[PDB]
Amino acid sequence: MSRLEIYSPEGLRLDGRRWNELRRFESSINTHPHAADGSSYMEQGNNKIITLVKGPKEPRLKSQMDTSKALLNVSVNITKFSKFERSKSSHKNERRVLEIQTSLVRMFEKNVMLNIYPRTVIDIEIHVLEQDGGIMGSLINGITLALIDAGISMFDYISGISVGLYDTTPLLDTNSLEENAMSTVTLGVVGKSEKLSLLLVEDKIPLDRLENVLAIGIAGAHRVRDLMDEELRKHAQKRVSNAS
Amino acid sequence: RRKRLADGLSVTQKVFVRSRNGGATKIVREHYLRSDIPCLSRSCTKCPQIVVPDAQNELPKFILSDSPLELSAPIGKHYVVLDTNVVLQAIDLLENPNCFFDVIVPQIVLDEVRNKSYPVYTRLRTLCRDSDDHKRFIVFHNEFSEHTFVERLPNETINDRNNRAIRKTCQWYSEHLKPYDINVVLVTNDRLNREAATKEVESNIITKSLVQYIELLPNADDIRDSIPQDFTFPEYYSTARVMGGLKNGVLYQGNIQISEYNFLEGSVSLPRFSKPVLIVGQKNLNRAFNGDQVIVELLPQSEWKAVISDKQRRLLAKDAMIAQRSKKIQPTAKVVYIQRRSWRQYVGQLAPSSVDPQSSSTQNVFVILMDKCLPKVRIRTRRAAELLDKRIVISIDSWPTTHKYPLGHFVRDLGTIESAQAETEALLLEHDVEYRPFSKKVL
Amino acid sequence: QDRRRLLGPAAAKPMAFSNTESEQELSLHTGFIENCNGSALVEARSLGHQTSLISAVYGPRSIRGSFTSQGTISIQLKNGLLEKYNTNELKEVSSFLMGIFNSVVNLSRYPKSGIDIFVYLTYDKDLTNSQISSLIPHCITSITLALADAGIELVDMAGAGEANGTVVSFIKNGEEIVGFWKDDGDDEDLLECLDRCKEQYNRYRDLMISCLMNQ
Amino acid sequence: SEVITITKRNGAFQNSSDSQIVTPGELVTDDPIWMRGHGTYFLDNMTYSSVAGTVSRVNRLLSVIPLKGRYAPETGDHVVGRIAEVGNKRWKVDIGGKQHAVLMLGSVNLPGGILRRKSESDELQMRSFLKEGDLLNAEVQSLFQDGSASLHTRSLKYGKLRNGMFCQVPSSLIVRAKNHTHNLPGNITVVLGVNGYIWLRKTSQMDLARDTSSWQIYSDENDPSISNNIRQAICRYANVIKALAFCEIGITQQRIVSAYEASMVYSNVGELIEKNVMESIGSDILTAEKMRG
Amino acid sequence: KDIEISASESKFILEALRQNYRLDGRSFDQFRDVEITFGKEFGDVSVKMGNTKVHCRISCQIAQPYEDRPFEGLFVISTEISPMAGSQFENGNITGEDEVLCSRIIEKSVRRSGALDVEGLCIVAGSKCWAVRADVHFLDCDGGFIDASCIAVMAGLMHFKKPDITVHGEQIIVHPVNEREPVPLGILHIPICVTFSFFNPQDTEENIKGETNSEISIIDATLKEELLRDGVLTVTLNKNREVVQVSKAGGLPMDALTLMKCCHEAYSIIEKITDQILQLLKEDSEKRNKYAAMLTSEN
Amino acid sequence: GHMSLSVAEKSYLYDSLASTPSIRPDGRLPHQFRPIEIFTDFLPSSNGSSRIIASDGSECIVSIKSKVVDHHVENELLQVDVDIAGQRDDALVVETITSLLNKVLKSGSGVDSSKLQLTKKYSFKIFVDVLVISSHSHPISLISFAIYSALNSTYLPKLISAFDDLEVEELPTFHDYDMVKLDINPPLVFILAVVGNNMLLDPAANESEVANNGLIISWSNGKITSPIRSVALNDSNVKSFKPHLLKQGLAMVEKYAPDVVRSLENL
RNA sequence: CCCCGAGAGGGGGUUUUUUUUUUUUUUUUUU
Ligand SMILES: [Zn+2]
Repeated sequence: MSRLEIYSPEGLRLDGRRWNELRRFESSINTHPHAADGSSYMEQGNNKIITLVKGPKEPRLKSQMDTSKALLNVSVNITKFSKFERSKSSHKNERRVLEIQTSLVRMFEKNVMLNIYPRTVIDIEIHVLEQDGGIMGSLINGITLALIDAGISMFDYISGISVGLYDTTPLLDTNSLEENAMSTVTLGVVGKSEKLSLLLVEDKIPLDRLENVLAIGIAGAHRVRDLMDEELRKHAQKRVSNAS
Repeated sequence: RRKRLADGLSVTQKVFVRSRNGGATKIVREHYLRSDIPCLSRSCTKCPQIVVPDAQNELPKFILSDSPLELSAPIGKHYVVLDTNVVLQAIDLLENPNCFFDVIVPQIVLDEVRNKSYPVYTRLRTLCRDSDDHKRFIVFHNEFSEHTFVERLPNETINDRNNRAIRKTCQWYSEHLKPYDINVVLVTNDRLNREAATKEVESNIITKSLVQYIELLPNADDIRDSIPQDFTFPEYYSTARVMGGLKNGVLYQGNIQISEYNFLEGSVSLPRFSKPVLIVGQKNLNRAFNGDQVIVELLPQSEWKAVISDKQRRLLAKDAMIAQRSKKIQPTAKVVYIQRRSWRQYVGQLAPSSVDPQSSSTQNVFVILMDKCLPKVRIRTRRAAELLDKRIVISIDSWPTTHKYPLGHFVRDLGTIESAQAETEALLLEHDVEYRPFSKKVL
Repeated sequence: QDRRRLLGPAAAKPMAFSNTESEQELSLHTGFIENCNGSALVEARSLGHQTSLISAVYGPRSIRGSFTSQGTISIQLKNGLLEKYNTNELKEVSSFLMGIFNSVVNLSRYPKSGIDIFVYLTYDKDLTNSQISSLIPHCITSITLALADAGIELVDMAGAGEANGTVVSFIKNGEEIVGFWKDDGDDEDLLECLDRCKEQYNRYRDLMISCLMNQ
Repeated sequence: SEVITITKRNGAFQNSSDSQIVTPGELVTDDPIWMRGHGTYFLDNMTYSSVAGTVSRVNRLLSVIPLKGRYAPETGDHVVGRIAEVGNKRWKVDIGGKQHAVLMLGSVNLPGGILRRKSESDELQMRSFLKEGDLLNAEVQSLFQDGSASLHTRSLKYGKLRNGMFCQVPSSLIVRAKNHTHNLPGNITVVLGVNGYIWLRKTSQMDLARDTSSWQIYSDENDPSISNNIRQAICRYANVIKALAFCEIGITQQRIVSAYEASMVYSNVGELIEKNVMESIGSDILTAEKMRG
Repeated sequence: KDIEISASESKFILEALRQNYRLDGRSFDQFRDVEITFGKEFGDVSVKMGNTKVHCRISCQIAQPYEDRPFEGLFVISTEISPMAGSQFENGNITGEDEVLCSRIIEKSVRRSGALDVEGLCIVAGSKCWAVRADVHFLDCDGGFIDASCIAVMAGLMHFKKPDITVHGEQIIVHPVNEREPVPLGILHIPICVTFSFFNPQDTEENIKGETNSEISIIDATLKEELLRDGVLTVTLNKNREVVQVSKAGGLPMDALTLMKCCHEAYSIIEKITDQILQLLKEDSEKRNKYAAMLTSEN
Repeated sequence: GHMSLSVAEKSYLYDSLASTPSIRPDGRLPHQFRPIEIFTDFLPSSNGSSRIIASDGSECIVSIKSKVVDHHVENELLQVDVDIAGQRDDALVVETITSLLNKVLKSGSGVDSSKLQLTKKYSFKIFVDVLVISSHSHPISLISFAIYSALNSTYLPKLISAFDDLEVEELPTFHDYDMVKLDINPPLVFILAVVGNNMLLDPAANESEVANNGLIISWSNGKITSPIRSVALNDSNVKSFKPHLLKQGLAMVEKYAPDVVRSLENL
């Protein structure tokens, strides 16, 4: 029971968007050159994410070294000031966070060509400065951008998106208010394809609605891929112009 | 700042502070400014070209009639834009089948009504949802439209910004509907709006005070009766005071019972107390109705019938619990706040004693409610002779400290007494029974 | 509650009670802990506050982590039986103490070795019917005694003093300073504090040498 | 006199001839005849890029040159590295790549040079000859299967570094050349490692004899007699290198000396770390190059 | 401690999949036969899937609810691994990738989903409540830990019975089972997990840019099949035809329609499993009642 | 320390810095700071925020959040939380800086806690969260500048209800939109390096490695204030220092601090 | 398979300890 107009009869949402529109998606490449080999600053809505890629480099412990592939590590730092109400405890060892880190690794292990970087380590540090729904999808986009900036080989883009289901209606790119009022589905889409790297459903969804929700997410993720690709060619082109 | 997007959509920052449990939270949400907000008028020939389909692939219907109620110049054909106050006060008149046919309800108004009253907001939405060929209500999302969206000026109260927002909507509607010769009338009781129009520096706008607007309609005499309106009661506490009182175990809320055998004594059911706390007196009841959720404060023990600090009040509370077990003396209290009124449309009849047949102008009369546990209400009317022997529906407006009786204004004329039509209809709606025919959306 | 300790029932609540210049003397003992290489007992009693702390030096022992031409030193303060301090505050004093003894310990004589110094704030009674500043000079005294008792080379007997929230540790007959600490206190009182602390430094150094020799 | 420069900004986290370009997953070609190189991957006829960069066509060999990435060792490169660890009969040195390079005990010129008989003892005692933290010149002798580099210092030109200061720039700003050791005005010598590691020292007799004692080729001791001007010259040269790097412009022996003399406008040296001077300096270097055409 | 898998074994098991063969002789869409055994005490349940052996134990004790939730009881699920299931598992390793995933799948399937009526665990609001604990013991590992645990937890919760409690004022009166019978728990729905394993018969290039999809997906993989898969999918449903949770945390990129097919295939399995659990619970109840009649008769 | 240098590099740097005309590797003067960039008010979710970028890539982010508390039970009204990326929460450097910073910004030491008081019973608790993304030296002064900038651009909710709990005891209610700017005087923390007999402001990474000692000196209300701490910037070259150096450092800060504050208190 | 001598010499292919769990807004039946 929600007293707010999550989806008005006029087809408008609480923030003004319609059913099908992505939130301001502003990417940023090479934000921390003196701190990492690759870096990206993501702004998807009110979400603010710093992503640092450090590597490939020498492992700090020879015990943890693979002679056939690189070691991929991801640590997500959800700051205590990410949400309106400051969290008293840290989230560093939170099971929810360990699953997120694990999830992200399992995603890019099959995309990043770790096999061509044996006896090395790729460390991915993430700092979530502000959170407002769809943080998982934003985490995916931040890593993909930062990895590319580091010149680390990968097969394709991985775009992340979230889709809510309020009653019958499907809502693209939901915020914190919408996620609190309905079940959401987080989708990671490889490139322009229909193949999902990540399918995440944590709340109840009717079996009949799931296929349609996936269809919305994939279409929306393709737009995220285009925006990421666009901003990347723009950054590339300028560098090429100035360097050459 | 404000960012422009690809769809011609804009986005800004809506930031407000909400107080919860003595806490202060800065809430910040993003606010998108669109460019495809339909006027929802049959006359319009531009909006249908820029409108887009809903999640269910359904374009919104333009319902506002191309030939609305025509009034004496310079009003002519016109649409009505409502203010927040005129909605909260005369929702009954807004449901009257004999007036308000084409009405535009701004988003900012709809939002304020939702926060101020939950119920009225539902009734207003029903009018929008339920629109037919007799009554037509829409919701123009003015806050989401880039053309009408205004932002707070330096050193400006939120109430003046919102009034300026509504006024901006009327101007936009006025300019937008010029080729169709349809003017817009702003029905508002607010003092503030007029000054901005008296200068008329930027644009013109026709605004009538609720009463002033009614006096411009063809059926003014038929709908004027629906216009909402040392003795002194102790003022109710401010809102902050009772919330802290409940939290500090000083004040207590519950449902009050008032018997028809005695209107000068009430009793509240409190969880902390075994036997119901009595409320003796008319000042102590403080304009409370039977079934109302009231907040009461325990009177001193010397007021008991058969303090300064909060500490003493909690001690008084304990002495009250002891006294209830002893069954010798019983604790009394006084209502200082009304949490939830049990008010609903009330059926009654004019008392022949308070109406003068010789009077031709407007006069004050009394109406005897069908509820024997309820007091009588004062009514301003001119058709006092036409409502003499009839079952009428009235709604309360206010019951302030300096008036011995609550004040109410008539809503509808059910009929003559002891007739099968009037008595059956009064019988149904007194027991909350919807007898109206099923809406089009239902059928 | 905890699966490694017995902390009792969770609904239990700790017992809370209700209501119904000055000369300083200290006692010194060394080498009473067979478990380690060097140890010291420092007890001080003055006015409305007495302190009994124990220091223990473990080293030089093996270092797994890295090659080193010189030695590596670590200092950890532990809360005692009743009086308690913030972990942050104990870490801060530990860092302050590390800087001091990295100026005194002849690290060159201990390649790829580790000298781990523990100071137990065993019994700190507050009888007044940042208090950590008054314990600092006694810590330095204990660590100096323990290191000397362990046989760890020292450039000079490092001692200290405290005056109005200001703590300063001296070496070389008070000619130079190996550490400066200041919390609260007043303004432009540096010169007065240095003199008062040097007096305590001199007294502590004499008693330390007297303890390392005669005992 | 200004105590500090602080640049402020509100409401924002941060400030904000045709060459082919491509992103990961983009289709480069559909000609199966091509031999796919680095930065690419293929499936039947389709060849896709494996990195963000420019498409390169050399003969029949299609490859995509990345925009960004660490220094990639090639055989014969002149690099400057720091000893990370010492184990067995080898030295592992930090070059700035994906992996540490190796430096076998065999390659280095032992004390007494050729005359001294090969010694069992030296392998045990190598730390004394070299140890963790030491800087040195080295040439990439060979390459391992993964791409790691094996170094050697079997020359008088190569060896332990001293009498100066270290600084580093992105390896992309330093390319291969006939020689990476250069003599500059002010009696100082630069060593421009291809890996981006740069060593600025006082010009030695060897540096002079290059364009015109074997027991002390691994000594840490700085020259006892190093003048302030030589020291103040080093500081000036180092800042200008950082300035060239700040403009993302590759360093040149000519660019360095040109900047060094052009920077003489500013009295105090500590005035070469500021951005305005660097921005203006960078443009000065570039306009002259344009004039040269 | 690693499990060494030869190239020969890797190539064989994968090639067998290309020929519609799996070593245990099952069908790509075939779920293992689930055997459920109840102990003497309520809440004691043993689940067996082929060689996979898991044991769950439900327990409860009087406790005080959190300040935030004065009307809700406490409920926790423990799934600590041990070297008993195999030396591959480190003792107490509760931060490993697979461990945290499994822990999170169960939590989102039972805890978060509200399978257990925590509101009915409250005795006196904001004072005293029941604290239900589900302890899963991984005895023998042959894959399908997530599916085995979800069944073990649910079967246990539905089989468990808590002792009657009467409360007056502060005092709590815990009635022993013999004096009065114990009370069952409140189950809002019955969540069942079905795990899919994905295999790429070709190379990564044909998975990313390949036209026709050829990735193989099997239901409820054994240990050998689990060690050679390229992607995992765990989908949880109930008889009410609703998805409780879906988790494809990375791995081999898979076609969306194929993932939907898996969800529909899993629904047919969870239906058979749910009915199976209910039947074994009825017979267990009939067994305990028949013995109670034979105990009273002779008595 | 952080940076790894050879014995030769350290000897050259030390001799250059220990010289009577002290020669800095970048050519700076013993009182010149390196250029920094500061961003503020970029976290709308928080009451205040800042981001400082050094010349060596060192980056620190500070967030300011508020909470209504009973000042009769909550002794500390300003809590500093430090998080250095790549370090454990219980690391020695982290806790030391955390303990130090909390003393620098105590309620009744270097901060006007009167501006945090709402009523006779309730006051505003200020949470200063520090996030060090990257740092190559002792980040204590870096964090200090960021906290300063953040606290000078912080906006708190405005009270509506009466300010006398003792009698009427009204529940704390605040205005829906208006916020009052936090007027306060944040202290600054300067760090110095001791190389021989010379004292350097804003020690670089390479400079700190060869330094004999160091000083941490706080600054508030136009004067030197506690906490004042001597600190070993490295651990291989730590030596005792003459008292006149300590007095020189305090004097050095006392004359160059207002210049820093002036460039930092810009409108 | 890899580096150094012109011809069956020599040198390398990379192993081991440190620090606990929560988590977002007046009965009954037909009417
Ligand atoms: Zn229109």
